[PDB]
Amino acid sequence: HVSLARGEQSVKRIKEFDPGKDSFSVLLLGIDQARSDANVLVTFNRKEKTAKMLSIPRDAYVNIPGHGYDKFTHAHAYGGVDLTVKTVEEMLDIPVDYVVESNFTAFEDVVNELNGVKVTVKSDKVIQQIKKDTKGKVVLQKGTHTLDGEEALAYVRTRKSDLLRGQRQMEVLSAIIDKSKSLDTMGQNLKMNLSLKDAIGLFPFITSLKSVESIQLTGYDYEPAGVYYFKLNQQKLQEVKKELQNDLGVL
Ligand SMILES: [Cl-]
Repeated sequence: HVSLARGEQSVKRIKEFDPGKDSFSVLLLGIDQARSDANVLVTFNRKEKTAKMLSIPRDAYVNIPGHGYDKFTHAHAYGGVDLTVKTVEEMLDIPVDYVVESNFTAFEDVVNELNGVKVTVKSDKVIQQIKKDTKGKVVLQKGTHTLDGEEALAYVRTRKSDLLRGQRQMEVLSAIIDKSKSLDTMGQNLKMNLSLKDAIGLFPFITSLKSVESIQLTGYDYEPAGVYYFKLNQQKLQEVKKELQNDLGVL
């Protein structure tokens, strides 16, 4: 039961947060000192019953408070969950109400604890890269199949120096929600700033959204000195912030 050192509620919030029944956000972090490979923010509009997913690029060039501009991924390295939460709140200028961190092991247990997740594979390029990544232990086929954790894991790690990987992560995560609604878990290696009891209460809601939507931060390669960063498009960032603050109903 993690507790951000930032207190009872996000410092980004002006009014008092209802535990509770009003709009909120969740940061998912997957690791695998150390760096986060999965970086997905979800905002949940209560009144609308809608959700918005955003993957923060591993290499996004952002200010890490107390550390200067750097790759987004290093935040969790320099300061763990709390530093990363700060970085996201500073960068997106929204409250991050909940965070859940996990290694990809816990991830794999979840998937076939659910008896696999539905995923429609479409690309031979992808089938091949996984084939090679895994030295043939994992071999996907085209079309709609139910993957087990090993297969889902491999799908979610595959990577050509940027992200589309984030797109695969959001794809499987929404698949997990879907597969979960047709029935702790646990629920074991998840570290959250949430109690399981509280978590359980959010499930009904999370599990009956009227729609899910992905958003995307666009940008460009910035390689000052053979060090790779993804420079964010500032106009797109501002738009995204404005859309996020709305869902949350802040500002
Ligand atoms: Cl695919």
